[PDB]
Amino acid sequence: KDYECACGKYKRQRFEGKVCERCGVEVTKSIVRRYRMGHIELATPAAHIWFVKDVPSKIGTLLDLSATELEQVLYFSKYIVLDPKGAILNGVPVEKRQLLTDEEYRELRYGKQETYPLPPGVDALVKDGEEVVKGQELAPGVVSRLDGVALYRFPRRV
Amino acid sequence: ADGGKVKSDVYGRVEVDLVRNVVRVVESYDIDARMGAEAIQQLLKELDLEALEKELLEEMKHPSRARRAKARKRLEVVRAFLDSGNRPEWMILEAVPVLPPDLRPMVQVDGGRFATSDLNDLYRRLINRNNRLKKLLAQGAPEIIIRNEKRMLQEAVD
Amino acid sequence: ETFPIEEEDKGKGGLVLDFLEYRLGEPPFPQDECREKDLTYQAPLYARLQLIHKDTGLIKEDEVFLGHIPLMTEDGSFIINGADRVIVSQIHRSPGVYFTPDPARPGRYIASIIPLPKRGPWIDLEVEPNGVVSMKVNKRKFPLVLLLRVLGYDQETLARELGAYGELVQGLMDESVFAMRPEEALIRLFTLLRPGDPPKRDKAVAYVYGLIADPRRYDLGEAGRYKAEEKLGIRLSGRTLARFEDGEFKDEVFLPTLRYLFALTAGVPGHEVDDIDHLGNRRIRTVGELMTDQFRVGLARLARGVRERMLMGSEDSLTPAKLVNSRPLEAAIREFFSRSQ
Amino acid sequence: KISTSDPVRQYLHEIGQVPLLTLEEEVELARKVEEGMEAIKKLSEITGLDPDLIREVVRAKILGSARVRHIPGLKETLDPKTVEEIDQKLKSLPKEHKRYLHIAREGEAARQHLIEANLRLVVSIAKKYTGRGLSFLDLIQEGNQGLIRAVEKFEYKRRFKFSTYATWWIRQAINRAIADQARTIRIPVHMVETINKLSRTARQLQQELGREPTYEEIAEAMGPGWDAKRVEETLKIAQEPVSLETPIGDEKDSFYGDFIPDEHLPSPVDAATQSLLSEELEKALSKLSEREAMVLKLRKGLIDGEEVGAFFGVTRERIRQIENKALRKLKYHESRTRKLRDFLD
Amino acid sequence: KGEDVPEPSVPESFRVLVKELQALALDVQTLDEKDNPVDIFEGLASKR
Ligand SMILES: [Zn+2]
Repeated sequence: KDYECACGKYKRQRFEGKVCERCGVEVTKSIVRRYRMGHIELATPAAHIWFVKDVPSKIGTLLDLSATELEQVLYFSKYIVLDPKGAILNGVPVEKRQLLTDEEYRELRYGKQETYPLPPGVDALVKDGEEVVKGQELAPGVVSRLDGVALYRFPRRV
Repeated sequence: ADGGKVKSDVYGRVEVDLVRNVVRVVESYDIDARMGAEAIQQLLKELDLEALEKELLEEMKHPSRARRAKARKRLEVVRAFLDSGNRPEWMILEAVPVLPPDLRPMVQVDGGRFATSDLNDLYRRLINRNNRLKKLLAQGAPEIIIRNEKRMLQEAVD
Repeated sequence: ETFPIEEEDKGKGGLVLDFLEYRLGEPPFPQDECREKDLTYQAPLYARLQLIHKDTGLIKEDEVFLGHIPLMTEDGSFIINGADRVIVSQIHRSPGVYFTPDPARPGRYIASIIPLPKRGPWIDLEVEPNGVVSMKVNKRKFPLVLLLRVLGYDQETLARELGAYGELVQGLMDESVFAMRPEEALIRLFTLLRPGDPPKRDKAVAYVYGLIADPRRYDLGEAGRYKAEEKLGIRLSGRTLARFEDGEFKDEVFLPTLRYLFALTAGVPGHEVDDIDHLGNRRIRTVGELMTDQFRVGLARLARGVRERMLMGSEDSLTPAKLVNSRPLEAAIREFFSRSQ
Repeated sequence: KISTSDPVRQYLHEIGQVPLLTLEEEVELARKVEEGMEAIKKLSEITGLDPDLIREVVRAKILGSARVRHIPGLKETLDPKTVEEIDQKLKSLPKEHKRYLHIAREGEAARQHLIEANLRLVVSIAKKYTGRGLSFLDLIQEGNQGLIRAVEKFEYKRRFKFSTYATWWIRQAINRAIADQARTIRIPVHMVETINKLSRTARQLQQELGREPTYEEIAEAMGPGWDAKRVEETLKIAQEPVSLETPIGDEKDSFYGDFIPDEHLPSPVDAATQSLLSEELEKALSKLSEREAMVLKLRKGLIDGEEVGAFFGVTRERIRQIENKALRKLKYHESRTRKLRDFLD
Repeated sequence: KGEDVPEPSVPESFRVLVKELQALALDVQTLDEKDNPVDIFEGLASKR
């Protein structure tokens, strides 16, 4: 409203540059209502498309990443780029700026291999597995013996 | 530490089974894995454009035309950034300016029909998603759902 | 065109809603009253309808007045809303087949088969001899013979009778490996189309380019068969290339088009060049057609919703309200008289 | 590329790799989640720390580093030092209470696990509340929020499984969302069901008349307190807004907002008014006695629209006295030198 | 008042723009003789 407040504690021009004690409104006409800016505080950042999708990716250019494909890859979906350090291997050293998939990524943070194979009946494989499972280090390819062949093809303990 | 995250030696995760004194110790390490503007915001802050300028200077005049040409185009953006004007960490968005109100009116048409600048439907998009994000983090956070939203959020910001 | 709604099986069906007689007669109000008051002078229409059952019983719910369709003044003008309005005629390519010179390469010209409505393939025959020939329906090209083979035209009878006078016959008998298996060619082309579809679908898609929908119900006799017998090929068995009696299709149109391309390319059977702008190619749409088309579009919108209700109605009393809803036809035809450009 | 497929693949892939067994896995996780609760509470009991704090520290150690605490929740918990101190006391908890610590974490873990596994459940549900006015992803997301809600209240003691439980707690979350976010101008859930009822009723009424019901039928068929004014109102609120920016006239290049005039802004004509009005009103205000002229000038033209409460110390009789005698001398000489007569309004 | 018309203030097309521009990350600030601020939005942009 023109020179008036929302509640009306102060209503003319004499005090034109001051704000209301209980509610906040400094006034000149509703033009201030059309010129002022508000902002939204983003949870986890996102990026300007004006800079990311212009032909020369101003960010792909500056940051040596795949100028057009490495961005789209990590940006909108979950394709990870090791940022500072990541000691453990893929087969080669930590990729300073290279990107990896969910799968291989998954293979990394829990432990090398996840193998949950649960037996069919109550007596055949439940026995083979149990006998060699609790304290015995089971080597790769541990051939559990009963339904078909329960194959444990990976590392250390069980 | 209990049975989630614990770094002892090169091996870095520790599960615990109070049955037998068994301290399960999984082997992968701190792998900084990130995807989304988060990862790029980081990358952008870490670069000392002076270094890459000098680096490109050498890459520009010395090797053959293929990698030096790419370096000339990549030196353009870096130079202006440094030259005069502002520095490059800003390209990332974490604070979204909102256009004034009276510029995205809400008006009384006919019958009581109302008329609003299309901008407001997009703004609500962002706000709802931004909010839903915050509540989704707080409530507890299943990865897939958090990204899922961060995706939508991004798209919205576009 | 759209009344015999055959809905057979997914759960229970065997639906047959049939048309008897169309009758419209007593105008709601009169002309001047339609101008004094804001009113659309339109006649009321309700045709006779009777839905069949796979169980003993056929309920005939006589009338359902859906769609108020405007009438014409004795002078020729209408009265839609307050103002007298007029429907202007239009012009276009009369659905046929022509052969126009190729785009950029000065070499040789290509064939075009034009089927209107929109939904309905648009064919083109082009030969680029280093090793390929091109026939395109939606976009990507395939062999002109794999199709004739499907229908029943074998390499020998085809090449000799059609192109003995036409050396181009050699491009036809070329990929003999596939030309040596008949009905399997049918499944093979299916395979050529692309979704990752079930190899087995006895005679389903062949039907579509066969008898009913895509080709057209424009009057059997002079609608399309005129553009045929004079321009190219002599006969048509069933409106457009159509048949569904034995599972084995007949195509008196697929061979003549190539027959004329071999002819057009080889000399003077006649001089086969079609000046598109010849009015015998460009047709004028009188009012009737313009309204009949919006009327049919509405009929489809109507028949779309009705299908959903052949499943919704509990038991047999589903003839009146269960099958008919006047919302579509109204909006549709109303839109054409007040909003059509 | 395109967003639906990627998420669908995203969780369908993980469910594909880890669906929860009907009884065992859901029971397992459930038991662990509850023990977590009993754990965290006993932890608060022995630490004196609020179960909210004990809950957030076990969350950090199992769900994320300093990174997840710093960006999501701004900064009250010191990224390193704070959470760590809390973990130290947890450690100090001997054999007896340390047990609860280890359980809490493992419980928390299970939680997230049960949440992952039943994401297909959400999508399958959310799939049907599609054309309500919310994006499928938005819909799945709120429904997701719903399933998390369920996780908090499920009592495994009561044999029924999480399937049927999640259904309700999800369907509720969705419907709410549909009613709270679907429109540009917010409308309470009651008004929503009201509008659905209104709509449904108009459907049954379209059934036989062949006449889109006058707002008479709708009132009737609806019920107890329904009238024409009520239905005309509801459907007026039901119409979503229009686009201030829509393709207009012949669809060439016509944007809808140039046509709407403006009201608060003083068209020149008005600015000129306020100028003479205020200069002339200001000339008169000075040639008078300030006593009751300013009283009514200020009481009327300065704050709000009280004869008695309008004059300072001098009572009503001097007010009416000077108000009506000054107001008329002012009017009658303004009658002589006609400046005001031409109604500036 | 028969006043020789006043000297133009900034056009709203200009202000509409700047803000439209601000709506997007970009910051458009006018400058002085020496590269220093100047003010188009008369007094409504400073805060509170
Ligand atoms: Zn106030």
